[PDB]
Amino acid sequence: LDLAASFSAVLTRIQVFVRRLLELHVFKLVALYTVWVALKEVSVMNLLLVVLWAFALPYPRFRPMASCLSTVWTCIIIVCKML
Amino acid sequence: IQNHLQILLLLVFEAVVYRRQEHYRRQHRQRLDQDLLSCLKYFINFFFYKFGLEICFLMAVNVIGQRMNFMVILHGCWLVAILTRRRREAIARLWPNYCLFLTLFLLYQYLLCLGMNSALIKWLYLPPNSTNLISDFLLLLCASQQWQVFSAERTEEWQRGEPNPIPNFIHCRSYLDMLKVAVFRYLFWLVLVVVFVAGATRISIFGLGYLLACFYLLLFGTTLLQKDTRAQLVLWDCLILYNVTVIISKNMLSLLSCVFCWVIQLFSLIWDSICFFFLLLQRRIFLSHYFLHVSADLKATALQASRGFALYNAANLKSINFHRQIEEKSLAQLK
Repeated sequence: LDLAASFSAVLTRIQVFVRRLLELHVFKLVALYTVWVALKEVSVMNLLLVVLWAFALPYPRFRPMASCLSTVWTCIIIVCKML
Repeated sequence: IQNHLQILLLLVFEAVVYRRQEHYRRQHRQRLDQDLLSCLKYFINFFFYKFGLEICFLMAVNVIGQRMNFMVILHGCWLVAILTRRRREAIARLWPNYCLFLTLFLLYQYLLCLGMNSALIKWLYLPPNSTNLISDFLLLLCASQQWQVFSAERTEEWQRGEPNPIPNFIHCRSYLDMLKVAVFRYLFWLVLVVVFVAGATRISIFGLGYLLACFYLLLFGTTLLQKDTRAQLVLWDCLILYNVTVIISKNMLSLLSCVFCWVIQLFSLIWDSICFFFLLLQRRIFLSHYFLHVSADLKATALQASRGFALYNAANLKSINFHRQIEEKSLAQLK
């Protein structure tokens, strides 16, 4: 009956809220895992990745540049795994 | 390496979520006072815009407490330098410099990690633990977001004749009014209990300072509220400064944990930070408009005090007359 419609409406509201929360918070929440990894094992490879997000957080102008360069910095993971 | 792989996966998912949100977009407060849910939505929407300075201060105190080393002493000194210019207009010019100094010192701090007794070299950072840097990174994140919001100002919202819209909490015609009065009037009388407990649970000789502060305010809080905002904020700044002095001094004396009788007993080498949280919250409450009405209520009670005495005398005389009447009736019965 109305239970299915209520569930569908709740799912739609949850999706809208999740999208809004992501669009509002992910720009800062992205660097959290990188910071946790950098603090987990301090290394020269992770230092540049940490510093990029550190400078990006203060100046939002370089934030899109840091988001673009995140993939370039992550390339060191394959080299570290191979070594 | 599973950790680096997961980090790269999260980095990719960061842009994946942005692309999905963009596709979902392309494809597919005035109401604050009405109900509690509306006010909760307001807090969800502009928590940072209102409470950024307090949150950054409390994260700073968090890192002070977590590290207790020599490097975070600069954190503490710059914290106090921020506090002494408490008014937000000075912070307006100091905050960009604050962020620049934070990033400048964090760069050196991170560089020092990778690269003269053992206890002292551990207490300092010279050739060096680095797990504690998570709190400092979180501080930088919060300060940067505060800088961003402050620069933006969200200028379209910014969410004494009569500016207070619905100040009349005192009559409590709605559940929201009940909560607002329980926060705006019966909370100072919980800041006092928090100060007392903070003093009396950490037995060091700074807690005795808290006991003096609680005993003083508790004898003069009821008349402190009657004062205008000027003296209130002055004395509350004094108490906040004493509390931050206590926490920074405890950070300093943490050095005495490396070079390690009666002195250590007498200085006893969290509770001194929850008091900071409540002090900042109450200092935000004071200057707010929604406290003017309760201050007016207290003024009204102070002026109305005299009437209650005459009312009570009337009640006593009524009871005395009643008992004289009943005694007279009984004695007439006996006669």
